[PDB]
Amino acid sequence: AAAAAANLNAVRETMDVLLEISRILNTGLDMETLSICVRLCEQGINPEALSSVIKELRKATEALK
Amino acid sequence: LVSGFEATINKFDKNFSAHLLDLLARLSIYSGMASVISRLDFNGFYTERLERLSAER
Amino acid sequence: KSPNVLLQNLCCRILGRSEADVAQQFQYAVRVIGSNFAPTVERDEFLVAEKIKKELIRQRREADAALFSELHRKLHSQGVLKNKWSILYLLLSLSEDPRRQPSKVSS
Repeated sequence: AAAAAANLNAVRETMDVLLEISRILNTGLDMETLSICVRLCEQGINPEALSSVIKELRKATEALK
Repeated sequence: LVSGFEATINKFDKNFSAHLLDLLARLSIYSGMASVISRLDFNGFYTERLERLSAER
Repeated sequence: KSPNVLLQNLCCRILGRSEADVAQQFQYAVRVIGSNFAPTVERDEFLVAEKIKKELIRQRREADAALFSELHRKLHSQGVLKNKWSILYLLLSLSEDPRRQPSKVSS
């Protein structure tokens, strides 16, 4: 719609603000991966649980390289 | 009997070591107050045997 | 959203591999998420904000700590995310202190 395109503007801004926050803290992730984690957090999630996954899945894919 | 000597001593030792680590732990959680531990092993022998096993999340 | 397939989208991004090929690694991911889905603490995005300021101040990158004070407002401004605490709680956990390299891409 139009008010549904105003919401897509409202999220493309936020995903970009969190990317500037992503690079000043030097995370290994980029805009696509970051776009998943906001959707998880909207439902409510444990970031103590999420961070242990990401340090594992990024650590165990250079054995398939 | 060593079912009346050594077994009882080991049972007491289990319970006593458990209570001793409990007491040292219950001071270490908050933060001289640490001087009670510092005196008791002045050599630093058994200075800390719990390395704090981890938990999920 | 429905979080069981949403975590499956996530493993398609980190891994470059097919999720129909490898599924053992995705099983370890469901192991940790669905045992503790809720955090062990309450919401305070204020306490986590004053440690990201405290992170850039101790490096003496003080121009970027005032840029960050402007980025922290914008997350409240839109309000399309219910827990703005968790997204910052997540980004602090994935951080590193490089002790080099300050640059900008804002605006």
